[PDB]
Amino acid sequence: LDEAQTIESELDKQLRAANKVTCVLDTELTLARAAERKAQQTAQQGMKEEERELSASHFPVVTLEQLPDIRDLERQHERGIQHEIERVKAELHRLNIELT
Amino acid sequence: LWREKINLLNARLAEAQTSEEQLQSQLDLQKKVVSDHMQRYLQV
Amino acid sequence: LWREKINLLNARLAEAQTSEEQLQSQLDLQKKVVSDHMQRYLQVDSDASVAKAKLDEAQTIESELDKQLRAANKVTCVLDTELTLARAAERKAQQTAQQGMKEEERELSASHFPVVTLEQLPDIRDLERQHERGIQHEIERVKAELHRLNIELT
Repeated sequence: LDEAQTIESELDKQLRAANKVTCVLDTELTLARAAERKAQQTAQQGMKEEERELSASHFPVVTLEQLPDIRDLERQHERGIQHEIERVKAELHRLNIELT
Repeated sequence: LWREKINLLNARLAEAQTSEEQLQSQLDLQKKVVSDHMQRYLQV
Repeated sequence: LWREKINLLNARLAEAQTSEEQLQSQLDLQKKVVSDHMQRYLQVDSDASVAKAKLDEAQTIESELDKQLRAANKVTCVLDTELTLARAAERKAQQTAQQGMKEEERELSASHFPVVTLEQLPDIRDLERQHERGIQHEIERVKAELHRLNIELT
């Protein structure tokens, strides 16, 4: 009877390990939900068809499992656009000086 | 991509929940065995 | 801040473990009724009748305490996940921090640079970009003014 109780406790320990796995997966799901809702409202701002086409033709997208790296794309692409917009503005300033 | 990730995470969680249910079944079986030794002492 | 997170989670997980231990003790006490009602029946409305009647009742009511214990395990799981995340993030944050800055640079920055909180820690790298972008916007504005004044100068 004591041995059977010990085996029952072992099975309860296995059940608790499964519960821990389930809770970890549920927390991963919660993190995914939080990220989705964070990206939700910004996605709902509505866009023109021309802007949508331009973004499609000018910006790539990360895959499903590599989704965490999407923020790297945001950073690098925004930095590159920051650089090139500044370059065109500097050219505009030099040309304005020449025109003056 | 995050909605897709949510779908994938739920699909993965399904296996964990099924494992939990099966371990519950095994725990019930072990409780029944414990109950058999439980009653054996009243039958000797 | 991630070091603070680690140090706080190390104790929050301990509190969760304490709750789990209390619920485990309660479940063991619930089983104790059945375990005692074994030897009561053999060691003697009588005691044997009470043991027989309440043996199954104690086992049946055990479901609630087990459910309470199962619910409490979730706190430990969430706290452990948070502790693992803090462990992962803190080392990278420190190694990036090893780039370093002179003390005078630290005071110069200290003029306006913020102190991020633990609750701000999850979004620390978005508030960072927010502050940096504000600084960049001011830079651009004064730069445009500089260029207008350069037009005047020419």
